[PDB]
Amino acid sequence: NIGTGDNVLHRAALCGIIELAGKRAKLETALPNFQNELNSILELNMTAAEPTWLDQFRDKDDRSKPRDLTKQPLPKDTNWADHWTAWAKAALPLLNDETHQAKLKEYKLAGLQPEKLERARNTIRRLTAEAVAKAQDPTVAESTADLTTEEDLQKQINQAVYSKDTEPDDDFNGYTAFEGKASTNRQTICGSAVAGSKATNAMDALFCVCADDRTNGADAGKACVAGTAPGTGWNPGVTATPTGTMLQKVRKLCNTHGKTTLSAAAIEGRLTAVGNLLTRGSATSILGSFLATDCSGDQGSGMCVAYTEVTDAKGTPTKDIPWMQKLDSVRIKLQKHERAVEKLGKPQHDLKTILTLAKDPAYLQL
Amino acid sequence: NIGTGDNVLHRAALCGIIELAGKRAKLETALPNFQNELNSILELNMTAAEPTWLDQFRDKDDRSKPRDLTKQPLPKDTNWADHWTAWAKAALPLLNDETHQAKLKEYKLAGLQPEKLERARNTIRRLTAEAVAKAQDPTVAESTADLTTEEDLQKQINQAVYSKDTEPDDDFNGYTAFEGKASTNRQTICGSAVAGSKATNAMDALFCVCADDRTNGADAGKACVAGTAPGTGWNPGVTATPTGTMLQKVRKLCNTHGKTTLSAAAIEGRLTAVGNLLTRGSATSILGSFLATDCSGDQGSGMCVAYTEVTDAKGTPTKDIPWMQKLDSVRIKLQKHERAVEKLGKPQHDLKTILTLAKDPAYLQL
Amino acid sequence: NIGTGDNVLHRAALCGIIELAGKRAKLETALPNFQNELNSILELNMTAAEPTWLDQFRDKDDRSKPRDLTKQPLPKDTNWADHWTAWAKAALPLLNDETHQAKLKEYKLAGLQPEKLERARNTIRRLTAEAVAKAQDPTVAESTADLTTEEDLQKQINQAVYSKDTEPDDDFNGYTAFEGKASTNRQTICGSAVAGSKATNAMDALFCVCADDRTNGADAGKACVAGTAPGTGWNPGVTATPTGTMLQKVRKLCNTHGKTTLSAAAIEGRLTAVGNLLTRGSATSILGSFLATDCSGDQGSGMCVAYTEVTDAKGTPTKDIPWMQKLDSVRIKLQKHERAVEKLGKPQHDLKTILTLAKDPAYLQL
Ligand SMILES: *[C@@H]1O[C@H](CO)[C@@H](O[C@@H]2O[C@H](CO)[C@@H](O[C@@H]3O[C@H](CO[C@H]4O[C@H](CO)[C@@H](O)[C@H](O)[C@@H]4O)[C@@H](O)[C@H](O[C@H]4O[C@H](CO)[C@@H](O)[C@H](O)[C@@H]4O[C@H]4O[C@H](CO)[C@@H](O)[C@H](O)[C@@H]4O)[C@@H]3O)[C@H](O)[C@H]2NC(C)=O)[C@H](O)[C@H]1NC(C)=O
Ligand SMILES: *[C@@H]1O[C@H](CO)[C@@H](O[C@@H]2O[C@H](CO)[C@@H](O[C@@H]3O[C@H](CO[C@H]4O[C@H](CO)[C@@H](O)[C@H](O)[C@@H]4O)[C@@H](O)[C@H](O[C@H]4O[C@H](CO)[C@@H](O)[C@H](O)[C@@H]4O[C@H]4O[C@H](CO)[C@@H](O)[C@H](O)[C@@H]4O)[C@@H]3O)[C@H](O)[C@H]2NC(C)=O)[C@H](O)[C@H]1NC(C)=O
Ligand SMILES: *[C@@H]1O[C@H](CO)[C@@H](O[C@@H]2O[C@H](CO)[C@@H](O[C@@H]3O[C@H](CO[C@H]4O[C@H](CO)[C@@H](O)[C@H](O)[C@@H]4O)[C@@H](O)[C@H](O[C@H]4O[C@H](CO)[C@@H](O)[C@H](O)[C@@H]4O[C@H]4O[C@H](CO)[C@@H](O)[C@H](O)[C@@H]4O)[C@@H]3O)[C@H](O)[C@H]2NC(C)=O)[C@H](O)[C@H]1NC(C)=O
Ligand SMILES: *[C@H]1O[C@H](CO)[C@@H](O)[C@H](O)[C@H]1O
Ligand SMILES: *[C@H]1O[C@H](CO)[C@@H](O)[C@H](O)[C@H]1O
Ligand SMILES: *[C@H]1O[C@H](CO)[C@@H](O)[C@H](O)[C@H]1O
Repeated sequence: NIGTGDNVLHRAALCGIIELAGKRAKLETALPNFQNELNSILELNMTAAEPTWLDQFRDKDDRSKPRDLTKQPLPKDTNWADHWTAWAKAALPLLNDETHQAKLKEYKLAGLQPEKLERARNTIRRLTAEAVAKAQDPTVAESTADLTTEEDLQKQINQAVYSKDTEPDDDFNGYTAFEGKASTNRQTICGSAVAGSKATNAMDALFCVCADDRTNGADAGKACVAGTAPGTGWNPGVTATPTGTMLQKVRKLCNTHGKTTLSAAAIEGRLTAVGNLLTRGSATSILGSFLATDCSGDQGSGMCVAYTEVTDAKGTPTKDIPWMQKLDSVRIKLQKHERAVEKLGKPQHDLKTILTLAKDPAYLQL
Repeated sequence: NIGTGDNVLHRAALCGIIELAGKRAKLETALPNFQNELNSILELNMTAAEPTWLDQFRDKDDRSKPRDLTKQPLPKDTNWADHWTAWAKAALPLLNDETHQAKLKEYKLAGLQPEKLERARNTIRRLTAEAVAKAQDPTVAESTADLTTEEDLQKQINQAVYSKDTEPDDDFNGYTAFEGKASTNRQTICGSAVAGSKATNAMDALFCVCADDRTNGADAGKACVAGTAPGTGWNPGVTATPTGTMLQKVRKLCNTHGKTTLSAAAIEGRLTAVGNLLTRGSATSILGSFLATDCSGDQGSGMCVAYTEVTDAKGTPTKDIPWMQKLDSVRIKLQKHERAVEKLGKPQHDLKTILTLAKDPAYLQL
Repeated sequence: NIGTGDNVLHRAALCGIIELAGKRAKLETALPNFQNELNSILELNMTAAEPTWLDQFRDKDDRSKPRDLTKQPLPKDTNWADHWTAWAKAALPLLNDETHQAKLKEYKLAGLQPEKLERARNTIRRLTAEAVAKAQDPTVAESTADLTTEEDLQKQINQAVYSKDTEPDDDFNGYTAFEGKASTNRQTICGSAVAGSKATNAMDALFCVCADDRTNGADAGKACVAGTAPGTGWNPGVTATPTGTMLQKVRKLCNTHGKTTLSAAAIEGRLTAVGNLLTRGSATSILGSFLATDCSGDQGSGMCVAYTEVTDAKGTPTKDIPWMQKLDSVRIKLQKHERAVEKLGKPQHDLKTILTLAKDPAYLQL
């Protein structure tokens, strides 16, 4: 008969999912953001430019103000319209002569007399072109496109766990278990050797695996605990949908008190830990202790949840069980984010190198 | 006594191995293949070369055909024999004047008058040398040598699972369990507190852990299932070797219906999940539920497989249990492939950068 | 009642921790050490330098000996004191004329007449500055600072497992279980539904989960084994602290015979495998099979260890359970080491590229 602790294995696997939800899943990768360095190189290039070049960025009446493109259109016989936004950004602080002199000092160009500035300028223009080619590389934008957001990933995880964008509070306000489709009795709600459950997410699966009910507190209702049953008071033969208080008495078996470092490997391990616990039969697969007939919560029956989507003849969880597919999508997105973070560290180092060289007066003359 | 579901833990661990076999393990890493970019840079270098240089690649009678190295030997006083294959490859389409002009346009060199082409040529020759130095780096060939193939990895995984290069079909055609050495009774086949099993791979270990037999369908034979026993009909006291139909009734408990993304971490976790389930005793270690004496399939004995290779005094699975060592070899190969993929993305980005610069007419003049 | 094999799940999880200790955890990452290449580039730069430059590194009396900085101070009107150590290192072998000629040959500079050496020198000085900028990048020292040592990581792991810098020998010499605080009886030592254990590390937790004692050899004392109980002889109602012989009879259930490749993912998986096995109650969480009251080792009570630090209302193991926090610290340090190894492969490849170019006579003239 099913008794105390018989579902500890399954509880652990499902809580490894639950604990990811809320805002607890964290992208601690940070990001290689090299825009600061690129902007500095472009500003250094403008600072070293011939004064008639910086003069193109000035208003013809107030030389301290930026050129307006209606008042002074960019000549059609140039490619200046393709490059103006970045040029004007680099020029804007330099329109102030005192700021231009301050930047000349910041970039180690203020000791240069005209012919020596001309020489350095050639090297700076070359380094600047190389910086743009490295940082504007379509592959850089490719990696940047594969960068995910903690908010987006957290939303998808809460969809897998709760079918909501956010984790329900401790009263489960706004949440209805089994999407309002619970009926009849525990075995109808949780499934059997022939029928699937009414669960659509990981939380409600955990509830079927771990909740006690009115009839099994002395025996099977202790399957996920030690000494004392959860005490849900669930009476599904009379009132099929458990209340929020009931759900929380099961969720509190899981660690909602810490954080998890999001990595594809971590998600993969957690999904496999559930997926291979599914006991594949002819018509359903069962998660949880099962002895006979159905997941009715009786000690001679089962404390479990059943799925028709995978059996001993078909189906993989990450494709065919919706909540698990949703979580596998997070693993996929994380793998791409991880590859992008690695790739983007290269232009970051390269831009730092170029800025070091561009600020080295001896190299520029060389 | 051993009964329904008592081996779910062990089944899950072993199915995490089985599911890797067949063609289901996938190298989704793809590869940084930068040959296209290197070839383009070399062709651009040849396109910009002085016409007497491209003329070295022509047949002396038909200037549209490539030079034959018997007819017109490469002068011994040059190093041209060290470089000819790559040069001739770059020159071949350019021997056609219309194609040479088309390539001049493709690479943004067709607007250049002779003295301006000479200037650009100097920069192109420098960028081309840098491209070769980055992409021919012995460390690039080092990483390329550490690139593995999905086919090779899949073969090794099937060796660990089945002792075959490929996964047996659903009738297990061509396969003999226990390599033909099964004899006597279940406990001789599967092992005991004193003797190791006759299994040599992961499939036949799973069979010992999970198969029902003629004597235990009502009790221990349900150790890996829910309601209904596998129904192998195995009668090892009479006919020791199980048939292919019998083997499949156990393999279908595992997910052979999806795919797994090959990573060293994923293999490592799956091996550890088996290895630390081995219950280490004085003379053998046991995988599966064991109560007394041996792995005979009796509910008072064990549903299990035994190994002499590791005990409470010696042995690590990834070195001393052959099937597990074979799988650990895949983890090792995957770790190197992963490091190589990371390293090779650097020359890929660098070559894209160089091609961007080489096609920028303003940079070339700079 | 708790009987044979009921704690195999928990044993496996805890042995996945124990097996990391000793010297068995291995940083097989190796390291990108590019100092050899940087030193060679700096020596090549000095080899190609004008002879009056190399003469600055000579003693004024014995031209074969290095300049002494008291005898011949570095002029205050230069920045030579900022660069001398690396310059003198590059110059030292070259003070010997025969060695200078040998290095000229090694670096492919010995065929160069004076005007051709002048041309090559310009390129070498430029490549050398680029090498320093790439390898002296503050981000390189940042990554190098995030490089961990196998010795440091191994020490922290032994602290989590044993509260010692090193793994106790097979007699547990120098080690006292429960830090000398064991008293009264097994349930006082190991904890209950209301009180935490006296364990302070992972080894002593494993002992509470897996040791037999004088009263349970026929039943609960077989929870972590197959046929034969560990045979500790522990009599905690009389002598509370187990002896070293007793401890070893439990540790030998774990794999202390192999090695583990240190990775953050591997540590993360092993911690989660323990943490989510903790059965969270109102006042304690329990690791191990528990039926009633306490972890007394009785078959009707529990074979387990209890923690007050996490419950169904608070606490995450990697922050609030000291031994687990200590191991989580290793995961954190490993993640940074892994990111640093990846980042540092970039300057390594770049320096190899530069050395290839600097040794290419045709490129230098270009
Ligand atoms: C770092 O800082 C440097 C400055 O130090 C900055 O350099 C500037 O780069 C831009 C972009 O490369 C240069 O833009 C060119 O500007 C010339 C000059 O235009 C003025 O003068 C002409 C002649 O008197 C006037 O006609 C014109 O109205 C302007 O007043 C333009 O002539 C260039 O346009 C031609 O080339 C483009 C390609 O680059 C074509 O797209 C365009 O259609 C033009 O081509 C036509 O003329 C060609 C003649 O040879 C002909 O071959 C074509 O077929 C076609 O008919 C171009 O816009 C600008 O001069 C640079 N500034 C200086 C002072 O040198 C860098 O941009 C900066 N780096 C970064 C990364 O920001
Ligand atoms: C990008 O595109 C460029 C072209 O724009 C291309 O450049 C070519 O590079 C190759 C390889 O560096 C150059 O090859 C050299 O060719 C000369 C010329 O040979 C002809 O003319 C001589 C003189 O009349 C004849 O004797 C000869 O038979 C040929 O007709 C050779 O002289 C060079 O060989 C010497 O140097 C080699 C080292 O590079 C030695 O290995 C070789 O033994 C030779 O050395 C001898 O002479 C030296 C004299 O100084 C002496 O010092 C040595 O001790 C020894 O006695 C060499 O083969 C070729 O000229 C370039 N082409 C042009 C038009 O400039 C790039 O290769 C391409 N980039 C890439 C990456 O593909
Ligand atoms: C690869 O190999 C090359 C050699 O091939 C090597 O190059 C050497 O680099 C160093 C560092 O850049 C150069 O150091 C400079 O040396 C000059 C020369 O000093 C002598 O001669 C002067 C004049 O007769 C004497 O006064 C002096 O006592 C020495 O005898 C110094 O003048 C330089 O110092 C000035 O510039 C520094 C900035 O680099 C300032 O920090 C310093 O205060 C000095 O500035 C003063 O003078 C300036 C005059 O223009 C003025 O503008 C300032 O405001 C200030 O008043 C400097 O120390 C050395 O010359 C190079 N060697 C050669 C032969 O060219 C590379 O270092 C090597 N690469 C690597 C990576 O190792
Ligand atoms: C589960 O199985 C038991 C035993 O057959 C049965 O009594 C229950 O009614 C069923 O739900
Ligand atoms: C396994 O153990 C049981 C109980 O001792 C025994 O009856 C069987 O014969 C043996 O194979
Ligand atoms: C553990 O629980 C059993 C059953 O109530 C009790 O008999 C023991 O004394 C206790 O330690």
